[PDB]
Amino acid sequence: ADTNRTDAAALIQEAYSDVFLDSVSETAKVIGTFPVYNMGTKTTNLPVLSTFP
Amino acid sequence: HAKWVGESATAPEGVKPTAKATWANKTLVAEELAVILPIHENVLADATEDLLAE
Repeated sequence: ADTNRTDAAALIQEAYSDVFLDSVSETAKVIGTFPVYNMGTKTTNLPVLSTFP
Repeated sequence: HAKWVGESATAPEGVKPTAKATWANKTLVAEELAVILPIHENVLADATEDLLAE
C-alpha cells in the first residue's frame, strides 16, 4: 500500500500558459504600398493617351 | 487504520502495516434552461394590460 499519483489525482491541478498564444498577424501590404483612390461609385473611367503623330 | 503489533525481529506479527489515503472528485457542470414567448404586435397593442410585463 503506498498512496500513488492516481490515489491523489483529485488534488493535482494542471497549469496553463500563454507563452505560445498569439492572434493572427496582419500580413496584407497592397493598401500600404500603392496609392489609394477613394471611389464615390462602383465604376470609374481613366482616360489615357494611346497614340500621337 | 492502525493495527496492533508484536515485537518479533523475524515473525510476520512484528511488522507494522502499510496503508493508503485516497481522494475522489465531484463536479459542477453548468447546464442551460430556457423559453421563447412569441406574441403578435397588434394583440400587444389592443390588450388592456402590458402583456410584455406579464
